[PDB]
Amino acid sequence: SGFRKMAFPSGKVEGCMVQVTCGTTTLNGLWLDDVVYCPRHVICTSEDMLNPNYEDLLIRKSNHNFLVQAGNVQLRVIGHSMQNCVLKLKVDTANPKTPKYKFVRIQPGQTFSVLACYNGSPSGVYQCAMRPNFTIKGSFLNGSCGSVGFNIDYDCVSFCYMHHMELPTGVHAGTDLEGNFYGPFVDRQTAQAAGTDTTITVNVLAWLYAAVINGDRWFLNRFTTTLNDFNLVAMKYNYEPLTQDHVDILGPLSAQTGIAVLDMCASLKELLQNGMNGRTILGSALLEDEFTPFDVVRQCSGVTF
Amino acid sequence: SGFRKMAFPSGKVEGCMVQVTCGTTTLNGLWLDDVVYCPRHVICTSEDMLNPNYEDLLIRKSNHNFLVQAGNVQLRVIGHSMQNCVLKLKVDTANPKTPKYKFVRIQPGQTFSVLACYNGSPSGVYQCAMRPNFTIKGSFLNGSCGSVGFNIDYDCVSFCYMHHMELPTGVHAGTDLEGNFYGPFVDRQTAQAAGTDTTITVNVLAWLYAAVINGDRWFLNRFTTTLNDFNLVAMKYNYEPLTQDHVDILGPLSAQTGIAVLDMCASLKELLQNGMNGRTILGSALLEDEFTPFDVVRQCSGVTF
Ligand SMILES: *[C@@](O)(C(=O)NCc1ccccn1)[C@@H](Cc1ccccc1)NC(=O)[C@H]1CCC(=O)N1Cc1ccccc1
Ligand SMILES: *[C@@](O)(C(=O)NCc1ccccn1)[C@@H](Cc1ccccc1)NC(=O)[C@H]1CCC(=O)N1Cc1ccccc1
Repeated sequence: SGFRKMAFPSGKVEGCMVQVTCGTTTLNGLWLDDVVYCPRHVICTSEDMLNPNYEDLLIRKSNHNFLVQAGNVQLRVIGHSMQNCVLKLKVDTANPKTPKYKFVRIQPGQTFSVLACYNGSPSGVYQCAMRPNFTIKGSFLNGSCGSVGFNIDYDCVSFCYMHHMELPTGVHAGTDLEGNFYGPFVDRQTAQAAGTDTTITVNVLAWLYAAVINGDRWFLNRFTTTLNDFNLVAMKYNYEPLTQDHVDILGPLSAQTGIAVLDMCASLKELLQNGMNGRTILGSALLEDEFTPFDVVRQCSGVTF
Repeated sequence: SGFRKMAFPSGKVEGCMVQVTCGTTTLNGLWLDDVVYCPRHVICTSEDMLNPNYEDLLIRKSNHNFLVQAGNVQLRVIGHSMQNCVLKLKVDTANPKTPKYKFVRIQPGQTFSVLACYNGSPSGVYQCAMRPNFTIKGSFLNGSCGSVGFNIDYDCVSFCYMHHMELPTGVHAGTDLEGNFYGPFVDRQTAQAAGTDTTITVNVLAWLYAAVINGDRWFLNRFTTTLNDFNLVAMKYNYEPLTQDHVDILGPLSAQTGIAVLDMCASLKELLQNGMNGRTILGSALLEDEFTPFDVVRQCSGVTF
């Protein structure tokens, strides 16, 4: 029993973190096989970040201008290339701790673990989600750039996020490991505003199933609804529309609890309209949207890695 | 910016987890140097757990009755002993991944990371606190016994918790690594009721400082108070009394924000009396009490390991 915001065990990723320095700029890199991946703005001064031309700045850089340190030992850089907003530094040594891995680009609503790092050293691990506006609500300080987000399937690490930027509103922007930003964000110190941070409806429903599995049941109501009716309410409350694809993904939790997905939608509709009335669900006074249906099944079934 | 329920990186602990089997009972063990630590009820059947005599059950056990498996390889057991509610299995191989470590017994209100494990394999990592009633609000399923809780100081893992029991109310009980239960709990399948789960006041104050550091300031009020006045309110709302020792521990956060500890107490007093009025602080609709003052300083300063 119990339900926690649970991260993946971080060991396989801890073994990949390095420090990358170019001139006076130091940040984190990810060392997999004989390549180190890091944000391309390692080549920028704070001044350069106001309006950088990355191709032009890279002409002034050679392999020996990139200092890579792994557990206080220097790696030899034998090539470098820019792919979108990341740099790939070829080193002469394969990381002996390289896990089985993939690079994936995740969809809004998908959760992942972050290993927040500074100077190539881990600070902490926490669970995030890709918000519908393609920001993440991380916990990051100066020097966190190059920290990564990931999921694990048994022994395989799927890297989905590298941290680049903090927006003026204190939310976070970054790339996949191919260097493509999530959302419209750019690696420039220019005012960049986020869109509406809508609530991830399928995740809220997953968490209400988690609540029922854990015996928190006060919010279960006498009503059902339809997708179209529910979605009129979702739109009013800045919830993402629910699709039949979302209903399909919730099938296993519906089967485990015997609560039809549209019945749970009707219970959520009443919570949105009535509020909590000072009550809690799984120790929260608000509806939690950073557990996916797969996260709930994983945590409620004790899947290991 | 941002503030997350952040766990310690789990790699150093992942390298210590093993599976222990005695007859038909399998659970998790912690392998440090040439000793494996596990709950003593590994020797019990489900039937035995209703009223076990551990000394009597242990007479029927030899070294070869304890099966220890580390990453799918068997360890040879060359001695065993019971210390309070844990077993210590001496093995013929020192764990090559043994980190620098200490065993500590924590106080109510102190936080730690849990590496939830099943069959000696990590499932996930999350942040907990020792509640004032000496329970923890974990996330644990059947087979989680022997999972551990820990803190890290740079390179040194301080183990503070081993998971044993789930109480009928779905909260968790366990021991330090010397096998002494936190609180009055026993390793027997008997109804055991927890005391009042009071709110950890010094931790709430720490988190309000975190909120101010992050620019969440709406709750800052025009008032101050005294320890005695504040504590009359704390008692009414099932908050732990605040001591001058707590005021002293909050000094660094007071200094960073320029908000006197008793001024922050007065702001908390008004929140308890007025409620949130549907507002949030650091994305929570309730006052969070599982960040210590040290946790807030660590997360807000980017301390690494
Ligand atoms: C890196 O881009 C970074 O950490 N970004 C993510 C981030 C930043 C703040 C909050 C949350 N997330 C990083 C690279 C860098 C640049 C120059 C020197 C060293 C490293 N950039 C920074 O840390 C930025 C961000 C804001 C800022 O003032 N700053 C420069 C800086 C660096 C070191 C000390 C103070 C200020
Ligand atoms: C172990 O004591 C344990 O996991 N306890 C912590 C816990 C349990 C449930 C929820 C949260 N935390 C563990 C040892 C054991 C005993 C027999 C066989 C294998 C392992 N005990 C159990 O898992 C207990 C707890 C409740 C229960 O029904 N059960 C026995 C069991 C074991 C395996 C499958 C089903 C049931």
